[PDB]
Amino acid sequence: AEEFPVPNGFESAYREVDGVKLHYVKGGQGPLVMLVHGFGQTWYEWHQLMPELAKRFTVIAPDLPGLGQSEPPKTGYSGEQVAVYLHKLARQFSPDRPFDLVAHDIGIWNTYPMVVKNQADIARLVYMQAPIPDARIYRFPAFTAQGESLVWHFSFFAADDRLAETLIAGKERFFLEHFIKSHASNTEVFSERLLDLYARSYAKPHSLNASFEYYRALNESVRQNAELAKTRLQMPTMTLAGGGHGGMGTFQLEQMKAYAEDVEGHVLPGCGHWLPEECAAPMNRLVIDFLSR
Amino acid sequence: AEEFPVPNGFESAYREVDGVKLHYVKGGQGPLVMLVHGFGQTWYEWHQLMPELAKRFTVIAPDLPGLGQSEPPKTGYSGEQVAVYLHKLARQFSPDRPFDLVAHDIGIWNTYPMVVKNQADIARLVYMQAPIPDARIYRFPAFTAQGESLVWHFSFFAADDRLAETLIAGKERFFLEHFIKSHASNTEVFSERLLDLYARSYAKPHSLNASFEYYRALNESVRQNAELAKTRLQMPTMTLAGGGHGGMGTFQLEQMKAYAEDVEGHVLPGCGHWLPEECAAPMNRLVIDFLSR
Repeated sequence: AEEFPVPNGFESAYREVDGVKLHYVKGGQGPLVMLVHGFGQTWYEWHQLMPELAKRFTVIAPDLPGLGQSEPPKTGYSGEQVAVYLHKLARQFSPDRPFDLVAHDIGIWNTYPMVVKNQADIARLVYMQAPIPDARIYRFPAFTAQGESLVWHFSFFAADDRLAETLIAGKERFFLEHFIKSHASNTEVFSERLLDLYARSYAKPHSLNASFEYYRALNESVRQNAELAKTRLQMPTMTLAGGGHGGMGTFQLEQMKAYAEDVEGHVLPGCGHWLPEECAAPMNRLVIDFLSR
Repeated sequence: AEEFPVPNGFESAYREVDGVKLHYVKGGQGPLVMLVHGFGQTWYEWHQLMPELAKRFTVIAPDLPGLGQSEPPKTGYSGEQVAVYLHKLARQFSPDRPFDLVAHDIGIWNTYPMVVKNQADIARLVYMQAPIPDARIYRFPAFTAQGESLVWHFSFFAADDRLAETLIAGKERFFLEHFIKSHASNTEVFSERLLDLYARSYAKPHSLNASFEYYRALNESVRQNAELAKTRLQMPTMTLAGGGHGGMGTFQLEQMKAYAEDVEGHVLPGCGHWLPEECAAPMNRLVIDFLSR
C-alpha cells in the first residue's frame, strides 16, 4: 500500500534505524544522493527530479520521521535528533564514500546537524526554501504591509495545547490547499488531484501531530545550532530560493554565507516556496548541473 | 434574551445608526463616557467598571458592529468606516457636550479616526492594549525564543479563504480559551463560565466572521491612519498597558506620544492584555480618576 505512485525503475522500501522504521523510495546506480522533503509533503515532491538524477546517481528519498510512511522518531523532533536517523539511513547505502544531500524546507532543519558533525560524509549540498534554525528566525515579521507574512505559521504550529492539530483535524485537506497555495507563485501546478494525495498522507493523526512537533522543537534546534555553527561547512554548497510569492528571496543565500565557505545561490523568478513543482525545469537543471560537476 | 448579564440600574437597548442596528448597555447620569470593547469580547468586559463610573457619568458600552448583539456594518470594517457608527451613536446621547472615550484592543482601531476628525467632540481619551494601526505593527515578530509571539494572530485572522472561520468553527470555545490565556498574565480571573459566555457570543456565524473582518481591513486602516495622523490629538489622553505576559509594556505610551500632545501612561505589573478582568481594581481606579479630573 503506497501513498504516492513510485516512478518506473524505483522501489518503495523500509529500513529500521535506531528502532524507527523509515520509508524511502530508491532507484538508480552510482554515488548516492539523498533528497529530503519538507512540511506538507513527502518523498513524492522529488518524483520528477528522481528519474533524471538516477541516470548517474543512486537516489534515495526518505519520508521524514512521522510523515509519509515513516514511523515517528523515538528520541525527539529537534534537528540534531532527527538528523541522526537520516545520517544513519544514508550511510547504510553509502558506508564507505561520501554522499550528496538535497533538502527542502524542514529537510534543512533535519539535516544541518549531521552535515556539520560529519562533514567528510557529505560530498555536495543543496538547500532550498527555509532558514537554518538560528536567531535570524526571530526577526521575521508577524504581519506585512504587502503580501503575507511568510512564517507566522511558526507560532501557530509551535503553540501549546495542540492548538494547530485541534483546529486542523477534520479540515486537513482545506488547510493544506490554503497553506500550499498561499506560499506559491505558480499556484496552478497544485491540481486538486495532487492536493488530495498530499492531504491524505498528512491527515493520518500521527502525521498531523508529527508535522507540528518539528515546529514545537524549533527553539531547541536554534539552541543546538548556536553551538554547531562554530564550525563552518567546507563542502560545495548551493542554495535555491523562490523570487515570487512565498519565496525566501535573497535571505537563503545571505544566511548560508554565514554557514558555508563555498556557496553559490540562485533566486528563481516567478517561483514561490514549492520549487520542485512550481519551477521543475529550472530547479531540476540547477540541481543536476551542480551535482554533476 | 441577553448574551451577558446586565448590571442593576443599567439598560440594554438598540439604536439605528446609518441603517445598522447597534446594541449597547447604558446607565448613570452626567456627562457621557463611551466604553469600546475589543476582539474576543463584547460590552461585558466593562461590566465591573460601569457601575462605578455611573456614579459620576452617563456610561454607554456598545457592541462593535457584527459582534455581541450589534448588526454587522453596511459600509466596511476599516477603522474610518466603523468609527462613523460609533461617533454617531455617541452623538445621539451627547449632542450638546463633548464625551469621554475609553477603548481596548480593536476598540482603538475603530475609534481613532473619529477622535482625530472630531476633536471638539472628545473631552478625554483612554486607550489600552493595542497599537493604533500604523507602520509600527510591521515590526512585531512572527516567532520568539519562548514560543508563540504576541501578534501572529494578525496574519491568521487576516488570511483569505475564510481560514480563521473555517478552522475555528466547531472549536470556538477551545480557540478563545487558548487565545485569552496565551495573552494573559493572570489566567485565574477567567472562570470557565466567563469563557463560555464569550465563546457563545463570537461563535455566532456572522460574529465569527465579523471578528476577523476587522483584521482583514487592518492594512487599509494603516493606510487611512497614515493620512489622519498628520493632525495630532490635542485632548487629555491616558494610556494603559499590561506589564506581564500579553501586555504591550512601554509600547502603548511610546506610540501614543507620537499621536498626542497631552498624554500620561501607566504600565500595570502582574497584568497582561485583558486589563478590565485581569486587573479590574487598579484599571478601574486609574480610569475613574483620570476622567474625574
